[PDB]
Amino acid sequence: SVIAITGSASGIGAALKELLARAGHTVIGIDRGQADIEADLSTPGGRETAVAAVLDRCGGVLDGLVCCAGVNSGLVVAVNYFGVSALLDGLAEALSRGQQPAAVIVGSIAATQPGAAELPMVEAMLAGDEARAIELAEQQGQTHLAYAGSKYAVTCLARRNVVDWAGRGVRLNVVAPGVAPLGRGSEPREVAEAIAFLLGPQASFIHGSVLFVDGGMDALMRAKTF
Amino acid sequence: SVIAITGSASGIGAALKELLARAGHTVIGIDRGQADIEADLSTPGGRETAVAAVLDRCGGVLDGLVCCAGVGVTAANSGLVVAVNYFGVSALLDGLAEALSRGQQPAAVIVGSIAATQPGAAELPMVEAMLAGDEARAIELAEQQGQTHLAYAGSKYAVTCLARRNVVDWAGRGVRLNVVAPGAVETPLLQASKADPRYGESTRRFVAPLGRGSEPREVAEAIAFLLGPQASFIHGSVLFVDGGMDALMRAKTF
Ligand SMILES: NC(=O)C1=CN([C@@H]2O[C@H](COP(=O)(O)OP(=O)(O)OC[C@H]3O[C@@H](n4cnc5c(N)ncnc54)[C@H](O)[C@@H]3O)[C@@H](O)[C@H]2O)C=CC1
Repeated sequence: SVIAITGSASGIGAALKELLARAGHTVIGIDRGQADIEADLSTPGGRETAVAAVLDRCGGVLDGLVCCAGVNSGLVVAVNYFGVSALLDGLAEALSRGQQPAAVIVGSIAATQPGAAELPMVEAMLAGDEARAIELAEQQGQTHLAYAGSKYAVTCLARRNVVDWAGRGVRLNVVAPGVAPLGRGSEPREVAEAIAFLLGPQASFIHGSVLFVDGGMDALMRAKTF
Repeated sequence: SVIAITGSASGIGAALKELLARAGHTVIGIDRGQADIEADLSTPGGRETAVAAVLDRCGGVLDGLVCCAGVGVTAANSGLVVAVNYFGVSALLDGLAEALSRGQQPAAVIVGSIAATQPGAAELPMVEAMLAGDEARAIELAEQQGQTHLAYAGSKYAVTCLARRNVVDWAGRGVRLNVVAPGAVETPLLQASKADPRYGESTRRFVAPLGRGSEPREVAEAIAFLLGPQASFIHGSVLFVDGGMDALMRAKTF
């Protein structure tokens, strides 16, 4: 499979890149630097450039997409929400043309922060109004609030488009990485393994799911919420 | 590794038994019949038999346990639904916890249901009795509630909560425990619901976004993943395997 990965140059994206390469897949890496495709996903121009470059590289046909790129509050909203949505939307056609195509967004357990759902930022993001979402985040003035709000919104975005993606024949799921009950934090490779699972043919009936990979933390803190 | 599977004689459990066996694992099947271990998981006595028999077969060391035995809305009565879907799971987890703790990279999976997310399921009285472990009370409440679908949703809700509530105890034993929550899957259980006078329309009313039901093997693959070392940091999670149904019906819940 030919799989595009944003944030391929560090952390989870880099671990996934390595994992998939070792497993025999072809990886198109997209990141700010040290990548096949170097682009700034915080701007519409960077997103446009990255989408065109991916399409060129894969000949308009793509088997997988993983959005891992993430990071003032305006920048947080621009990268973590709109840098994901522009890439998903820009590459949806190419994915629809691929072989058992699937995509994964790397969310965060911060998406479950109490009150995130009610942040004005969030409505603007889900409406697709970037200028208004950035303005709202900047007047809120807390980067960590923008982080939680963007992760909440991007997780909602995945689920809300479950019908559109099904219609294209492309699965779309979220991985929500996380002391946890398991007594440690995760290695980037462990998150990468969950992503690779969701991308692959073993997950052929999994669509619109949010898979927590957090050593039990969400179960401990939100037992009743599922 | 050595993995016990309740409900191995049919549907999802049968698919998983085949999948694991082909991958080289030793599978210990438990079912009403047509299994290594024949036991009725709807009574304390049957569960006791099953646990003792599993321990004997694995030498008191287990690397995997999958609680897949269950009944749906065409079961005999609401009491039976609770006895099997909740207590047939919990008693096997209780009884085999020590054996699992002794295994290598051990892990367990409960097969839940998207029915767990039915509105109002959380507030069904029978749910409290299940989580308290009071089987006689849960069965009485289930019977009084009057409808197998409520016992089905209640039992699936409760057993999912159980997995999450006990997250720390399982971590302390070094054993991961997760739930798989299927939407419709093209076994004999689904066919029975589809043809039922009372619940058929309900069952056939809406299809998942993927436009089809799951094949049992697709659910088995998700279970096998959660059992294995590539899921080493996944614990207390509920993995929906439903072709988009839950995302469609509860888009903002996670
Ligand atoms: N088929 C579906 O659409 C869905 C199924 N599920 C769950 O998946 C699990 C497996 O169901 P399926 O494979 O579809 O059904 P199935 O009927 O094909 O298999 C269930 C197996 O459990 C065994 N079992 C039932 N009661 C038992 C008892 N008292 N003692 C020992 N074994 C017993 C049965 O004999 C059967 O072999 C069940 O927990 C069910 O609730 C969840 C969502 C959807």
